[PDB]
Amino acid sequence: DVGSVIDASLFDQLLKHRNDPACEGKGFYSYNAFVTAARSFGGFGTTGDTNTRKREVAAFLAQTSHETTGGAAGSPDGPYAWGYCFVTERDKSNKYCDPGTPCPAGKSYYGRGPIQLTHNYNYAQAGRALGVDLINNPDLVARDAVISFKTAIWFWMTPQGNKPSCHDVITNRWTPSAADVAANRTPGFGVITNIINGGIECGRGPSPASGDRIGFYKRYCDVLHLSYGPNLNCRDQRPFGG
Repeated sequence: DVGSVIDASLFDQLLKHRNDPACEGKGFYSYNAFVTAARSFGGFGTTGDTNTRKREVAAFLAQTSHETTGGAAGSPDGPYAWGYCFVTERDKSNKYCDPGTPCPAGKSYYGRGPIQLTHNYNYAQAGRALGVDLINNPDLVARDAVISFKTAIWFWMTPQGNKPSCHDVITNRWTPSAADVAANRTPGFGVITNIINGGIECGRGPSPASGDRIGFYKRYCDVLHLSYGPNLNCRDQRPFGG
């Protein structure tokens, strides 16, 4: 059980401003919803020694905190105490319907949830894996908290083509290929950022978005009493297309 790694108090300590009236959630991102969703995925937060399990939870929460951050320089308790502030993308004018997948009348596929799931084809994939109709009910990702967390954890646990799962990277189960070694994709937090949004954030030098993900990771590691580990950035990694 992932609940043995992170209890309700730690969860609240890490995500201390999620329920702020200045945040969108207003009680959406609950600990109960998190642990309920986590139980659906064997291996999540229960793989390896205790520190690896804690590290998986810290890395997952760091990446997702960045995707939903309401933090800034000067925010109370700093920028890294404002994860999980938002549920939906601010701009809701873009439907994000790609031509090959259905796009039902009156449905939009803008970012929703911890991993800010976007595009009709991604909703279709997540939907099929979770056994829920997300193409016709994309709003569930912003209304059903258990499904919301499930979409994020599903993404975290899922390998795709040349990309390993974030889960395998953080638990040292991923063995980079010669192509990865050549692209400087060394196992660590940076590779996870690369899997999530490397096309924009990696291989072009410093990225403030990448720096925000790292800031959350460091704070979470400090609270969970974990050392940071190597390869936190991806400044020199070629985005997944190696």
